[PDB]
Amino acid sequence: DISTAVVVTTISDGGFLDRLAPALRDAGARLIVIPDRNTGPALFAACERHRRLGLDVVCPSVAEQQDLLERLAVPDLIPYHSDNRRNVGYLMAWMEGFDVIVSMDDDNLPTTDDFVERHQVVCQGPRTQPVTASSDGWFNNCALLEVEPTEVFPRGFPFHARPAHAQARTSVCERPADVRINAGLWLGDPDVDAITRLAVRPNALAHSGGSVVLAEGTWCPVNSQNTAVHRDALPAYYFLRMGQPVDGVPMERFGDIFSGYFVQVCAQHLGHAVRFGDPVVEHPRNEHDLLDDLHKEVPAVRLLDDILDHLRDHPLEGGDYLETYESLSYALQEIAERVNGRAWSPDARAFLHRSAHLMRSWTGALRTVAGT
Amino acid sequence: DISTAVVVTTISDGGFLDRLAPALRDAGARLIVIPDRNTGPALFAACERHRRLGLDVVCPSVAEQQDLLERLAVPDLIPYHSDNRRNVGYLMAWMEGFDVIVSMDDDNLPTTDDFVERHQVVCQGPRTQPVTASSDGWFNNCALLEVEPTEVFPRGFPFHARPAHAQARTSVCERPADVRINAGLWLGDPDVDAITRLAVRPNALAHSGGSVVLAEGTWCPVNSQNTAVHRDALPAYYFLRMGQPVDGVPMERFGDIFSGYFVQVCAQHLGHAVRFGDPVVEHPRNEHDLLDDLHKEVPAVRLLDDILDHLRDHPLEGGDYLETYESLSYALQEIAERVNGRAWSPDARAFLHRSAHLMRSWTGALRTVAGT
Amino acid sequence: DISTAVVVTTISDGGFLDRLAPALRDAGARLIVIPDRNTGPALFAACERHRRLGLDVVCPSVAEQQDLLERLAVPDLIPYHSDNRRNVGYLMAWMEGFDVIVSMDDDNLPTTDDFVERHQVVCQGPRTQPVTASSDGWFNNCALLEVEPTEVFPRGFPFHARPAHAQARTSVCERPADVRINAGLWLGDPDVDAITRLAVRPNALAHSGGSVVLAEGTWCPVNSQNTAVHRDALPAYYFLRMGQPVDGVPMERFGDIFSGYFVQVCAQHLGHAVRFGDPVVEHPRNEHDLLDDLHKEVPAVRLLDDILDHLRDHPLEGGDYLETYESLSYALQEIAERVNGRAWSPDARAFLHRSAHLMRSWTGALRTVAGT
Amino acid sequence: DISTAVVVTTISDGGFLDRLAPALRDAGARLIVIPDRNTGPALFAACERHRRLGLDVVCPSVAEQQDLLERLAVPDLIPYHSDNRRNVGYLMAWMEGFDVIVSMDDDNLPTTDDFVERHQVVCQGPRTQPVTASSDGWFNNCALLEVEPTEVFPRGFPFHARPAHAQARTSVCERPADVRINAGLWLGDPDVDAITRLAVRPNALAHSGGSVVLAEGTWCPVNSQNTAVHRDALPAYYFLRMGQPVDGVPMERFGDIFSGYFVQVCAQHLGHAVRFGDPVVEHPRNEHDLLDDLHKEVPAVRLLDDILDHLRDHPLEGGDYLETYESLSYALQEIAERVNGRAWSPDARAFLHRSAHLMRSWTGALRTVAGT
Ligand SMILES: Nc1nc2c(ncn2[C@@H]2O[C@H](COP(=O)(O)OP(=O)(O)O)[C@@H](O)[C@H]2O)c(=O)[nH]1
Ligand SMILES: Nc1nc2c(ncn2[C@@H]2O[C@H](COP(=O)(O)OP(=O)(O)O)[C@@H](O)[C@H]2O)c(=O)[nH]1
Ligand SMILES: Nc1nc2c(ncn2[C@@H]2O[C@H](COP(=O)(O)OP(=O)(O)O)[C@@H](O)[C@H]2O)c(=O)[nH]1
Ligand SMILES: Nc1nc2c(ncn2[C@@H]2O[C@H](COP(=O)(O)OP(=O)(O)O)[C@@H](O)[C@H]2O)c(=O)[nH]1
Ligand SMILES: [Mg+2]
Ligand SMILES: [Mg+2]
Ligand SMILES: [Mg+2]
Ligand SMILES: [Mg+2]
Ligand SMILES: [Mg+2]
Ligand SMILES: [Mg+2]
Ligand SMILES: [Mg+2]
Ligand SMILES: [Mg+2]
Ligand SMILES: [Mg+2]
Ligand SMILES: [Mg+2]
Ligand SMILES: [Mg+2]
Repeated sequence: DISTAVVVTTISDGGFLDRLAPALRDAGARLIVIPDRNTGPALFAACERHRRLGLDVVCPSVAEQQDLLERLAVPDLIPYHSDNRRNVGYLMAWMEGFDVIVSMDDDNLPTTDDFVERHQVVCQGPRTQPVTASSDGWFNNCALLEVEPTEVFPRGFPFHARPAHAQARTSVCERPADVRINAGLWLGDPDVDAITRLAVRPNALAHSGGSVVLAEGTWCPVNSQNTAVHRDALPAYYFLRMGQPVDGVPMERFGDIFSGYFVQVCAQHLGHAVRFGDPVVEHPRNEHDLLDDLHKEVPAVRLLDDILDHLRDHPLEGGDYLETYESLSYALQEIAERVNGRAWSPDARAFLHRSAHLMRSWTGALRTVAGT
Repeated sequence: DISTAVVVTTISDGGFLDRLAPALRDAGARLIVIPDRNTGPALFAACERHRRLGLDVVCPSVAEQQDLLERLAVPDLIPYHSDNRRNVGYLMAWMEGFDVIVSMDDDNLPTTDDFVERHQVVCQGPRTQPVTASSDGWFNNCALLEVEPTEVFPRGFPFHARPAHAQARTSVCERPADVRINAGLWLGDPDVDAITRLAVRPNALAHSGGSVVLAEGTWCPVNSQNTAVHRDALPAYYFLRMGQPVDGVPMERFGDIFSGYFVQVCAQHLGHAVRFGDPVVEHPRNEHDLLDDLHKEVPAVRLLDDILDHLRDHPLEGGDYLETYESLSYALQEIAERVNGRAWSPDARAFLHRSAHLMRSWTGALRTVAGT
Repeated sequence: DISTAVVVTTISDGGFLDRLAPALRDAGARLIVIPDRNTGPALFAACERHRRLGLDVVCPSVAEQQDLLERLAVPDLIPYHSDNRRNVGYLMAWMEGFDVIVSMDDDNLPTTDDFVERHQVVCQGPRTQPVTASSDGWFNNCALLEVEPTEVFPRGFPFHARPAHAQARTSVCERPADVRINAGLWLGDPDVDAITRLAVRPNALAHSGGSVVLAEGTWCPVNSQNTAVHRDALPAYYFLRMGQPVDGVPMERFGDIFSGYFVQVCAQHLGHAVRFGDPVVEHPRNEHDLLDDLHKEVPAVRLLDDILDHLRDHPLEGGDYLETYESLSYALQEIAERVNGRAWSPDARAFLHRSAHLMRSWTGALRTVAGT
Repeated sequence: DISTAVVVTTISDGGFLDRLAPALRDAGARLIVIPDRNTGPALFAACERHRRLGLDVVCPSVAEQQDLLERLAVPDLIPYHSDNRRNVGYLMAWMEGFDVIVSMDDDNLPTTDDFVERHQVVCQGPRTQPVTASSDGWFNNCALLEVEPTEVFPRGFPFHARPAHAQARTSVCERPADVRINAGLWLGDPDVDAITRLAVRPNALAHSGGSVVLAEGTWCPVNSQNTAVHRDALPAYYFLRMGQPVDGVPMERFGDIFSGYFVQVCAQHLGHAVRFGDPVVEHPRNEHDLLDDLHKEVPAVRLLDDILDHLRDHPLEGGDYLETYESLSYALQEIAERVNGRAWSPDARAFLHRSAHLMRSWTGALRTVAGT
């Protein structure tokens, strides 16, 4: 028996419920919708309507949310007017003992009846399994899709590695593997960065390449759009706070890029694995303000390659995801001071130090919950 | 006979002279090299050598240049440590009565023996010829090239027109046209923005499209890397001063994007035309830090769409290029106050205002030369 | 005989109308209150209350305001949510033909029944009279007041001249002078800059020193809080738009520091003079977050010394204030390119260029009224 | 025997040693001079000559310093081109077991022959002695001086407490106290902030009030210009790294305002005390870019009142200065997320988190020297 919770944060009126509730309803999944201060009241009605239609959906008011965060002594941890409020659902689903947490946006739509069943691969045991390795340490999950205009990389894929990646050796081998994170893919508008979207407005047409499980030492970015996490890894799945300036420019839109690398680094350290493939969602093409998305994403892009290079070198400690995550936060602070380059001004260094304190303030709430 | 001056600014040894002298020397072309402060002394030795071998090359000392500018009462117009120093070559070539000024980068190699002769297309006069018009006002000169990975747009091409551009209709009709700007294309690393370079890393394989002369009302960005300008249009070809911050971030790398749009706009006002196609140069793909290029171009890219929209609507006065350019400078200043959007903070608005003054200080310089 | 209009912008209740109204009503002077988008509607009640009670007050809506700025072709010249909207009062007052425009803040209250009559000193015409000069080119109007902790300088006084000022020689000659600006002083909280207020929180106990008329070449900042301008000078009294960044930090609180210097430099070019002294208002200590005031003024303060220096060496052209003001606006554009210092980054020079355009937009609006 | 080491970091020619070497040579004090990347080669000359006349002065090369910082595992702790290098002097003098470290600026000259001896008050122990308490929590050490124009506060004195401070009641009571920090005063140009120096340019003519020892809960800023620290307190005296932006603006010139408060807060936690009074140095008026000093200090000034207020409500832990300092670093991180106010942009909050990490890097290096 696998208890599953889907976490969404929305400032919509609740319409996404209509087409999203079926696959969760028929599967008996709980749906946590996290409203914000800028969430109009229609959302709450839409929930009680769908609860009446058989879906186990809850939707805690901001006042409820803040009460919980206040009792766990993390009152300022999670801002309002942010999709950071994600973290509230992660915490609630974990508090309540769910095995599988599925992180979604309110615009992603499952495309198959077995959406929940497939994300439950993260509840498989360890298995001798085909594992996918790349000579250069990276795997491009968009390679599993038919993408119309031209080949593309996912958002958060490092840039320095892209030119040579196509010449890298990809190998499949049977090894023991214990999947704890399932990153399901997306059709229509795929999770590419604002650079790529602006340059080729790609269209993901089909899921053609199956699924994969990345060998130790092979990484690919994991987003929070269509992603199952096993309850043991949830401590390392903290969605990072955006807004910190790099060279004076505030970063946005990369909170789940850090999180999807962090949970992934921790998992490998603990002998666990990340899977990419089904189930796939439908991500509609939002067509809003691509130049603004670029302006938001550039500060993080200017830092990520260096942060990812330094994480490889850095050995971690811990015997579960909380301890390893805490050790990681200290490593980021050592990296914040060791890294070098034009993007690394005082505010850019300081962004790491603040993020590390917020990561331990998060685990600290998980301990308070657990009496640790 | 038609007299031509190639203008190149550089901070290098002069080794580029070796593969660039042949075409110039055999045509009797003048090569103006603008050295900078951060320019080693090898270059000056390199020129004297090639001069001895027959190439009519000149290499005015920083001290020479600065005396010209003082004597013209524009001592602060042209910054140091910047490829803005092209402008001295432009001025020197104008001052000495050259018919055709070709703007180049020190790293662009001619690929044919009649390089100079082809750029003299700007010296044929008006005639009825095949003219190319687009239903959306834009032409994509990169479509005249076979580009390796996927279709691309040139640097400076507005972003709001890209998605729909493939659906515009293109017509070729016999109209009178007076070509005064010839933007030759590039094999290798084509002139795309940082966004496009990062996303697809395009390779320009061949110039298979022939040449086009853009109808009135159809525009395409014009760069300063492989571009001939008839001396009457030179006064509107001032390479814009970069470094003005947009919302805090200093813009760079777009001096010729504004200059190419400004000389085009003035040309069409005066009933002249821009040609795209041959002669072709090879542009070697030496990238280094693409992410820094991106950080530099984004501030200009955030304003350019709006600047272009207001330029389509803004009627200009003037009978020659100098009159029309000054009228454009005042138009930019009206636009600075009418435009609206998230990117148009006070420092973005003031950018246009200081550019406008710089533009008229340049034309004041040319006026002084011509009044004496 | 002499028509007088007072000009005040306010986001208040209209409460100040209370006690400000007497001195103006008995003198039958027009009071023009310019409300803003962020102003209360209680204000308009106050207005027509007094209009019954005998005071010729007129406080027009944002819409009438915008109607006029539209009919004068300057619909973007005066922003909202900013005391810059004084300028609407200046223009209306000029338009209607008042002889004497008195600029006030809504927290300054006359202290004598002759308030309007003392400000009318500006319609005396040329008459031989005592005139004061300082060998260093500066006069400290605060030395006309008794100030509580120690000696102070008015806001806008150049910092480089402060240490030596006590050793400058002051001299008085009787000579012909035509007073067109009357800058009356302040008791209670004197108009000092944020630096001074923070350091010594001065209190101006009395007006001990009588009045002075400054000789040509002798300057002192003039504010818009208790300052009478003669109709002919009002063209040059345009209140400068704040908000431009200097090194990324936007300036504020100095719109009238520039206008007071600009009207003054124009006046002296035309052979007119500035007076300081009676009538005295009371300015209540409303010290509201002095550190914020400091953070706002510092950008402007880092430029002003250099601006005043270059203004001394820049001779102007014009036969009236409009012409001279426009000549000034162009001098500033030269100065913006000639000056040097660490504060003179690209956005700080662009401040001068956008301001010059805004000043010529203001004179263009008045030309429109007059038929140039 | 009481061993004393004076620490100075300089970029000067070494001329200051003429007027400093006597009072220290006479006392057999060691003088540690920390040069920087940008220190002339003359300064090394000066040191060698001054040792030839008996001054035990040492001037370690930047290569020498960097070897020690690498061996302590802190190669990146202390930047170059910064008076932060002070810290190297503290570390060297603490390593060598000096009882008393006297932190100086290279332009602070002793006015008495008992300079060293007087600073040795820090090495007498606890005893019952006159102890000064203030009803408001603050003591203005400049009140011990005769100041020429008017009353002033020292650099780093909170701004909210200044208006009401003259109304505070001060008492002197016999109480046990243990003086571990001695802040000697300054004649000539007192240690004022840029605000004050610009406003009134104070001249400190005499030391008239004797010396005081502050009761628990009464604070006053302590600078690093003329300040003796006992051995045990040096771990808490790390001179804080400047350069972090507050709302885009880099803070500077306040490294010792923080250190002076951090050491003071640790001292009182440990039941130790701060002294103000003799001995006195002459601080010659330097007069250099005061508007730049102001631009540099304002960002720190915008945060300091809030930090101090939060420090009063934050209980610490530790049984020595290392432990108490590390405890303080963690309290700053909590404060960084609790404080509220306009200046508290993300970069300003992250400023505290990066500082705390550098504080713990500094204590870590001290622990490595001690094997603890
Ligand atoms: N709590 C909260 N959620 C938000 C906010 N803004 C966006 N979201 C949620 O974020 C998710 C998708 O965000 P979006 O901005 O549409 O990014 P895009 O699809 O990658 O371009 C959806 O679940 C939205 O409801 C906000 O201010 N507060
Ligand atoms: N005067 C001057 N020229 C420069 C400077 N930096 C680069 N250049 C020249 O600028 C032109 C192209 O520069 P590059 O950085 O190679 O960019 P790319 O045009 O995008 O390939 C070449 O002619 C260089 O010689 C500089 O600081 N001063
Ligand atoms: N129209 C308008 N007037 C304002 C605004 N803010 C302040 N004022 C006016 O500013 C005047 C007083 O100046 P203030 O900036 O408040 O402080 P002070 O310069 O230190 O005296 C009053 O007459 C207010 O009505 C605003 O947003 N819009
Ligand atoms: N190592 C180092 N020391 C510096 C630097 N700039 C100033 N100092 C030292 O700082 C001390 C005081 O410097 P000063 O410029 O006089 O600042 P002020 O007294 O606060 O106005 C002197 O001993 C200088 O030698 C620097 O870049 N590197
Ligand atoms: Mg989405
Ligand atoms: Mg598993
Ligand atoms: Mg993720
Ligand atoms: Mg190049
Ligand atoms: Mg032609
Ligand atoms: Mg050009
Ligand atoms: Mg006020
Ligand atoms: Mg008169
Ligand atoms: Mg004024
Ligand atoms: Mg000094
Ligand atoms: Mg100190």
